[PDB]
Amino acid sequence: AQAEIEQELNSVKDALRAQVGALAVTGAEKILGASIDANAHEQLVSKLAAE
Amino acid sequence: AQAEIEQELNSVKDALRAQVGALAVTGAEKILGASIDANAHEQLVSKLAAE
Amino acid sequence: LNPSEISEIIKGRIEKLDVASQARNEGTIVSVSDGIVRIYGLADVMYGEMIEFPGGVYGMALNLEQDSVGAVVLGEYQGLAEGMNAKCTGRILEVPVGPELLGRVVDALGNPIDGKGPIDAKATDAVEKVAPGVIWRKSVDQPVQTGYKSVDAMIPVGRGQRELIIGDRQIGKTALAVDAIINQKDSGIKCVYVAIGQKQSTIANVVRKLEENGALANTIVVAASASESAALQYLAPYSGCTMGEYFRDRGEDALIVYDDLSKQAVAYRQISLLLRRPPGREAYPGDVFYLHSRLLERASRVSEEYVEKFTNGAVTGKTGSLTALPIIETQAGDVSAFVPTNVISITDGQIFLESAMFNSGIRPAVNAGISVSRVGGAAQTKIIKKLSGGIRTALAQYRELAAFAQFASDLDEATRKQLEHGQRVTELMKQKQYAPMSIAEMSLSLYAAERGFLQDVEIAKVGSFEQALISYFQREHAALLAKINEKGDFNDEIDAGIKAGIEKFKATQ
Amino acid sequence: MQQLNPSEISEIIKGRIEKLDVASQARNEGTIVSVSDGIVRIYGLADVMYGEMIEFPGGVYGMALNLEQDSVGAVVLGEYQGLAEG
Amino acid sequence: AELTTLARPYAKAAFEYAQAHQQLADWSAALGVLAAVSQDDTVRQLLKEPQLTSSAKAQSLIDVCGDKLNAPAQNFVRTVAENKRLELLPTIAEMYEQLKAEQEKSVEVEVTSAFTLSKEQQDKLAKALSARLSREVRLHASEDASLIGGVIIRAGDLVIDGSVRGKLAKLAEALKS
Amino acid sequence: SSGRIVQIIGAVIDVEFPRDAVPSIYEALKVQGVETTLEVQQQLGDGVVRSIAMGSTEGLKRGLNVDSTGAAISVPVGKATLGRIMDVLGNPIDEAGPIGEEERWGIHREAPSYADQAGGNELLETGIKVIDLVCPFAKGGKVGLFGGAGVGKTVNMMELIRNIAIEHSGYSVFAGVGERTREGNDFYHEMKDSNVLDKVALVYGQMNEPPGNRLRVALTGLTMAEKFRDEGRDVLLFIDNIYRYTLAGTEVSALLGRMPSAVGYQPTLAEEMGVLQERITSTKKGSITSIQAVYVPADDLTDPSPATTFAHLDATVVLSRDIASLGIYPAVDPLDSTSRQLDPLVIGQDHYDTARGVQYVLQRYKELKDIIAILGMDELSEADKLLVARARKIQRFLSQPFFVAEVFTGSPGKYVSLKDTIAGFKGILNGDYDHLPEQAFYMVGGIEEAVEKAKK
Amino acid sequence: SSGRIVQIIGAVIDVEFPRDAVPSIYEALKVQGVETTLEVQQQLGDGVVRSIAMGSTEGLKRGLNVDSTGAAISVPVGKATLGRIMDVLGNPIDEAGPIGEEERWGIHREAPSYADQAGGNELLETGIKVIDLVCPFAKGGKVGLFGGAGVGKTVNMMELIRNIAIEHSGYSVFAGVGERTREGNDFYHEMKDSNVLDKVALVYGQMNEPPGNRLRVALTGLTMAEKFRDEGRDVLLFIDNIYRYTLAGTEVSALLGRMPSAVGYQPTLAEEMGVLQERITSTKKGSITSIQAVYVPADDLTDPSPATTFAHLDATVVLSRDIASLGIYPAVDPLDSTSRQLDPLVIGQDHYDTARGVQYVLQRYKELKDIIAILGMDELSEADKLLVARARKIQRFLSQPFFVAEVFTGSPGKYVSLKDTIAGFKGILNGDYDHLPEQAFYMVGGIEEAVEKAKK
Ligand SMILES: Nc1ncnc2c1ncn2[C@@H]1O[C@H](COP(=O)(O)OP(=O)(O)OP(=O)(O)O)[C@@H](O)[C@H]1O
Ligand SMILES: Nc1ncnc2c1ncn2[C@@H]1O[C@H](COP(=O)(O)OP(=O)(O)O)[C@@H](O)[C@H]1O
Ligand SMILES: Nc1ncnc2c1ncn2[C@@H]1O[C@H](COP(=O)(O)OP(=O)(O)O)[C@@H](O)[C@H]1O
Ligand SMILES: [Mg+2]
Ligand SMILES: [Mg+2]
Ligand SMILES: [Mg+2]
Repeated sequence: AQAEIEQELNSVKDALRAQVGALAVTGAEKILGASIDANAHEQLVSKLAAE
Repeated sequence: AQAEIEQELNSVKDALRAQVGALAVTGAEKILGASIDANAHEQLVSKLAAE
Repeated sequence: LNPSEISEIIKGRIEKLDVASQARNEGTIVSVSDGIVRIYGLADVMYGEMIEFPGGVYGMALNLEQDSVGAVVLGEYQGLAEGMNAKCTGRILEVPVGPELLGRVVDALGNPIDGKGPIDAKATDAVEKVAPGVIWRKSVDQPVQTGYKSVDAMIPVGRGQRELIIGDRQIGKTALAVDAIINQKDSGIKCVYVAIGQKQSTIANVVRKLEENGALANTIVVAASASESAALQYLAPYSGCTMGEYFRDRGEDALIVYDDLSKQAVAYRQISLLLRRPPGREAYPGDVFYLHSRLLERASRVSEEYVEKFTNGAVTGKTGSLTALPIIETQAGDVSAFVPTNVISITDGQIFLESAMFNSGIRPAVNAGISVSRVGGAAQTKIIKKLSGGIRTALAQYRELAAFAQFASDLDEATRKQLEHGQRVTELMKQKQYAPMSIAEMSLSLYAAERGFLQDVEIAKVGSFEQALISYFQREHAALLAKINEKGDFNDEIDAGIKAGIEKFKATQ
Repeated sequence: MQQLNPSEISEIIKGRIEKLDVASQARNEGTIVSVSDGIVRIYGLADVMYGEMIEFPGGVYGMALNLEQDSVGAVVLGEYQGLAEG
Repeated sequence: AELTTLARPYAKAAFEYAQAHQQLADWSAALGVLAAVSQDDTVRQLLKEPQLTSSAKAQSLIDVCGDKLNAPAQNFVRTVAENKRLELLPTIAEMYEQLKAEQEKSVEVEVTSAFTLSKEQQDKLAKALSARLSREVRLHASEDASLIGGVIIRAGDLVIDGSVRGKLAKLAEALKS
Repeated sequence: SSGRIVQIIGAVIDVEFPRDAVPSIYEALKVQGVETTLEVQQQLGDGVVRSIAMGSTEGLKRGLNVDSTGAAISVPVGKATLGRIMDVLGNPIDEAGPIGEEERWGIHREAPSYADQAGGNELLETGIKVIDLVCPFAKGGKVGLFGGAGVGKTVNMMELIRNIAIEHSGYSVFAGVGERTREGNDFYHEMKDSNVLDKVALVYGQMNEPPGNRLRVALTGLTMAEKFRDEGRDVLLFIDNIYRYTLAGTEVSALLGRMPSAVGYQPTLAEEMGVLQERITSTKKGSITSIQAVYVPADDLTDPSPATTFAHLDATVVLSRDIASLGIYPAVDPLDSTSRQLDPLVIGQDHYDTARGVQYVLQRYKELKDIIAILGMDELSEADKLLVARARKIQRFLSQPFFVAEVFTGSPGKYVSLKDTIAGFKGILNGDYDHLPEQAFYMVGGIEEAVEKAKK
Repeated sequence: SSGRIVQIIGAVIDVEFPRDAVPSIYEALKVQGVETTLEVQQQLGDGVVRSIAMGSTEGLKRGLNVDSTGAAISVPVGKATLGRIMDVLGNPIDEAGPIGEEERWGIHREAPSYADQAGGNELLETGIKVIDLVCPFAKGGKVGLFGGAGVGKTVNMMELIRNIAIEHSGYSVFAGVGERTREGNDFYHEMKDSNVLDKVALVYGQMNEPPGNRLRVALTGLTMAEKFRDEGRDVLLFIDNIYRYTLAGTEVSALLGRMPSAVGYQPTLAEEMGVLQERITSTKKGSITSIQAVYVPADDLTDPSPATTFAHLDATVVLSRDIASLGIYPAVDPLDSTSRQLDPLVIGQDHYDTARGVQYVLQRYKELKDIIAILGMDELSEADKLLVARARKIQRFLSQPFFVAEVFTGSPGKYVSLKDTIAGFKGILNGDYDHLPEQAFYMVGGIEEAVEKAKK
């Protein structure tokens, strides 16, 4: 089981690496209480590269 | 030998969740720190005055 | 290693964020010393209310002085500093409760420390509560078998009774309470073990022994180890009590062990001296009696009317109970100390463990003269009640007789009969650890002694005779043992059945 | 620094704002400041002697035992529960 | 014992005399002068000397203030000095103003925002707070770049937070717990 | 007028009122909104009063408004209190609805004057061998059951209630002070099932209750007994543990700002005890017969609390842990126990000589016990060997199975009379039973049954 | 920023800092004109912090400037510490130059979690008869040596250091907390001459040192042991006297403004002990076997410090002055000493029954001491006489000449295996040696040497 975790971990790691942006924009939109698409996608492509 | 295999498996999901949650909060902070300006206070200070 | 699942789990916390405004009462930290924090400005804080500090650290309000609030930290305090904001939650200290805690190890606040996942409990309850009043209770008349014949015959424990385990260091106090928890795996009684001020490796060894004996799935383990805040060690018995009370209030039976109330008293003395409250009899707080009396009066048996009222008619015709086994440590046998004096005066009985008997090889080490049960025969099944009547006081008189007749010349038949019988019952009361006996096994052992069958047996052979007799009845009389084990019933048919089996055993093996 | 002395009550402090020399005008008379466990603290009685008897309302009597710098500590020669501040 | 515990009898006595004689504004000025003068580096030294009597310390403080202390206020300073409490003058002035503000149904509210808010917004917050509290509100508005957006209101011990920083902290605790 | 809570520390609460409106010592106060009452212990000055809460402090906050009631804690008194269970404030703690009260009395009162004291010496039979022999009780007197933990105080009080309260035709008051809630339930169902409940007023303040409750429940039960006494009635007053009143004062004393005395007790130990014990008395108007159980910390009779209690009682019954540790019950010590009624001019010379005879034999045996244990029985004189055998038999004939102890003993209960008790002990002293074995006197009521047990 | 000394009282110093720059609890500070280090203990308010000096305070004055370092006391860790001597602050005190450290660790840490605990039961042979019989040790477990002044704690520890290093191949860490400076010099040169020094890390804070040093030296040594455990190694951690860590805490407690507890101890006694003791444990990463000497104040085992220490250990070895007075060394008490490994499921039935047999004989001999003192041995029964003769032989066979004690007497040291230990005591219990004289068992290692000694 430890060998399977060591071999499979990178496959889920690359999936969560893609979802961070969706979680960040939906969370910011909730906090702002108004639509954020017009001021968030240009932030995602410039900041997500550092995560 | 079966319960302990599930014990390690769920602990790994939680170790990842602890890092993804920090990144999602950092993402929301960077997004709001650029998306908020004078056009947001007329939709927030005005909202608080009714609360 | 499932993707998307982790995301939706996170989305579930983002979806339910409290985005609305809140009106709160607040203060500022003034000083941080030895787990104690002083605050200015908390005008609406209630006594014992939870205080919220930066970074999810929590405290509890204990001193509401006219110009300041004295709070104790429910975790590590070294991260707090002067000028930090202190907030107010309109909630009293609460912990999770329910059957989801069975087979889990948790901290004094109910957080899992076993790494076996989240506890999906569906109910929280207050840590500090008042016990059910005089009119809501019911008399104790149901047994709690510990599996030890010396305890179950001479110092019986009933469902809703409070029995103190007391002695010095390293003489079997934890072994007696853990074996009593192990014996409940088939009894239908839920168990709670509270560890106060113990080292974490000792707690892990008790949990491994519960698991190896199959008792962990029926037990809740509450841990407040030696490195944890004195506030968590002070609160742990009340948190464990609250988890046990969940079963009592719903028409079910529970058992709780407090491995060291003397360590809870030392943690309470520390907080009280650091809050600058004036000391008493051994630097202990004035209210150290009320610390233990408020805890121990919750362990009780409640009537059918109380359960019917608590469950809004969902449970009917059933009583509920919480039985307690508190442990106390003495220094060189000194019972005159303030804390031991208080607890012996609160419980429904006590079991005294003696170091001289323990060194002499009597390993359950129960002093029958000093130990006593205030419920007595009402806490025993019909068979054990009849076969054990007068054994405790007969052994107490044998110990005196053995010392009085030690150097005198040969005495009368009445004296020889009493002395020879007391020596055999003394050797019979010896038992090994992790080896409990059923009602039928204890009954055969008691019957062979009180009906005179051991009179021909040598003292050095009593253990071998008992082990062989049990093994023989288990192979040739299995249907009789199964009949005695249904409810512990007794009649002329069972009496004659046991007699015929013991006679055939001694005449042929 | 030091805790409040028995004379440090607002009614006494407010009286020194009206007449600075309010006390010593009637050296034979004082006012009860606190009452507890059979002991009465009084402000005044500047000329009481150690062991002298003090007269209270209702025919109750006490004895002066603590002549402190700021107040007199007296013990009641009967029932104290009827006495009160002021 | 806190300084507030020791100053309470004196602040209350000064307030009740000032209220009964209709001198609330005179004592407000007198206690403010004494609080400031007693904190001066030369006066602070003079008040701590072991060779001076209580009456000498009181007279020196009265001669320095002069014109600002009426006969009752001079009598109060001589009373505070006889009981050896001259170190409490700044706390006595602070507690007197709290009794005065509560009597005059007045509240001083501190306000902080990420960036400046208009007079229209301040007057909207002021009417809302005065309607909730049933008191006259004095908004001490200010800015703090630590806030990502919105505003925080501090009406004494009561705090109302509508800022974005507070929401981000709630999310961090929700995910970490 | 009204005051405001200014400070809360444990069970002690400080409340501030207008200076022209300070409440009196022992005055009752009520908190606004929250269901709690406070008792003024002290007037601190500057309009502040120090009080003990008569309920838990967990919900209380500073700044809650408090109303002065103008009087001390006042409880219902008279016929309406019979057959009811009540708390310290006199509220009903049974599901039977409101009390049919017609009058209320304050719990704080002066003791009867020196001119009002009674003088009766009417002997009261208890049916217990040891007590009737060395500790004869009298109607209108005070009895104390002294003992440590686990020696029989509650059990002996229950046997005395059975042998006196049931047969009596007056009113009774039972006060459970710092008692186990299980004992209170068993006793309530016992009085109810025995049809005795209509004659008894029950007041309960158990160990799960705040220090203010345990400090005042004894005054509530006594206030109900005083109403019946002052009506000209003969009354029975039972107190399961009077030590718990002293302890509640020790628990709160330091928070009330009082410096501690010897063994950590409150400085007011002797006055707080005297103010309570002097009210528990028989007067020219009516009588109070009282039985109190007195806990002895760590079995030490020299502890300040037990030591200060002996002077307040007429009959002192002492229970010994060393006798209980030998299976002997009731575990009473004939040498330490005593009564004001043990006088030939009050009872008779035959009774007195039997009692002193038993005591003489047991006192001499106490020095020989240590001799036999080192040098053996054979080295004693012919008179000493015979005396030791009689002492061991007397020590066993003091035992008796009680009706309330059948659950512990297994055997049935025995009531023995004064004449039967005297005759049995004179027989063992004169040598009429020297031939019977030592085990025949253990747990057997009167002397006849001992002759029968020897044959089994 | 920086602060200013405002108050100095012995080893405790108060420093005032700007409100926006107040240092954290346990943060290290440095005085500008002397470079003396201070550790922050608490924040008092108004920008004032209270600290303990990690050196002498003589010559310090009010108004001196103090610098905050932004972190706790940090010490060098890893391979560079082996064969070197360091002080409480991690500075080298062996004149061999700077430490070639790769990293530094802060001395304050939380204990390993409940899920990180190790369940080891592997037996460790010590070669000392009494210890291997009644106090069996285990690899990765904790041992404590309890004893009064001059009874054998250092001699018995130096003998254990000699015997465990035979089978162990890893590293060791030795923390000298408040003991003799001469003994640290003797141990350093002994290992240097024996070439053992390159596998041991040495830390010292002896009796000559101020309270701050003696209070934190234990943490410095443990921080080095935790680095090696966390690297996946099996290491030994030895403490010269753990009681000195608690005592250094008592000297400073009243200066920290804390109210005293029983017999003058700090109110934080059990917490200060648990915070250190819980870090000294084996985990799933690596193991720490630890041995500690425990001073017993005035020979009182009921004293709060020794009493609080027993619960933190797997094996407890109790030394006695009464046993040392008879000539028996090591002066261990079989009836007071115990171990978690003394279980039939861990050591097997043969060892377990031999150990239980020895304890039964010694317990029965202890009960006869007063009778034997007054009347002599001749009055005992034929059974007791035989048991007393075997008890005297067992008591003498427990003695053993040590390889570190050779300087005191002249006799050569002995190493006895577990097999030889069990065989000797089993034979004496069975009666196989009833004919040999009592003095033949004194100071002889294995049982066969008692047979050769009896020939003289
Ligand atoms: N019935 C028994 N038969 C044999 N040995 C026993 C028996 N009961 C306990 N022991 C042993 O004696 C010791 C008792 O240890 P235990 O932890 O239970 O005592 P304790 O009083 O709780 O000690 P401590 O003060 O450290 O907590 C253990 O070695 C245990 O295995
Ligand atoms: N007369 C008696 N006969 C038999 N057992 C008794 C008797 N008195 C006491 N005991 C035993 O001793 C226990 C303690 O008695 P109890 O009255 O509860 O003690 P106390 O009130 O002094 O603490 C009883 O529960 C019972 O087991
Ligand atoms: N095994 C031993 N053999 C002989 N003498 C010993 C032995 N152990 C201790 N002693 C004696 O006792 C003295 C004190 O021992 P030591 O270990 O220094 O005591 P502690 O460290 O307990 O104070 C030794 O110097 C020696 O005289
Ligand atoms: Mg234990
Ligand atoms: Mg009782
Ligand atoms: Mg030494």
